[PDB]
Amino acid sequence: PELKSSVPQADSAVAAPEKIQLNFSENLTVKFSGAKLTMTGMKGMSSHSPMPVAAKVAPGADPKSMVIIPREPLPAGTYRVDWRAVSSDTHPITGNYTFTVK
Amino acid sequence: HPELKSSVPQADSAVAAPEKIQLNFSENLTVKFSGAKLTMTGMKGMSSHSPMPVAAKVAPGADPKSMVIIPREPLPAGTYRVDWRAVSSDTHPITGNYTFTVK
Repeated sequence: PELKSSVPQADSAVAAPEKIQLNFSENLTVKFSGAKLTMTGMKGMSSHSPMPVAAKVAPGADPKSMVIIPREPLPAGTYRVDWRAVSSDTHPITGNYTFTVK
Repeated sequence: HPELKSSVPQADSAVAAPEKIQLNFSENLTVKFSGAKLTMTGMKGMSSHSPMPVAAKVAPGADPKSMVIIPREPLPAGTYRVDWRAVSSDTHPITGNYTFTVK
């Protein structure tokens, strides 16, 4: 299980996304996978108070992907995506990346 | 920087469901920059590969060197992991984690 790509792309600066797409190299065992979203920075906020962002995860149209749908608006700021992917091998793989909302 | 001196439930202990989780540190906490999360990593009847986040709220302790985690849901018998973030006046985050079981 390896992350092939993501939308938003890592280290990118884009308009608030309607959803976050994570595309992996193998078919996901979604019941054992997951992801979380955190707002690590925002104008007017301290640099030491990261805010978790409520979100829901759903299986993608492509079985090698999953999508994160935020349950709250995404203010301009910096975000971190933490993910956990598991395939038929049943061996958890984790990773993370950051992107900015402008 | 703050160091975890003790906790209730204690690390690697088996206890009756706690009403709250108390984290005691060596230095006064800057609670606004601190925090913690609770995850149910195991439960009889559930898969071994599907950790479940447990909603909770964090409040400052009576003792300025402590903070309390109050779960927003019941805690069924099972295994739990506490992840914490503690910051003192030095303003440097220190993180750690420990596990305990509810029986």
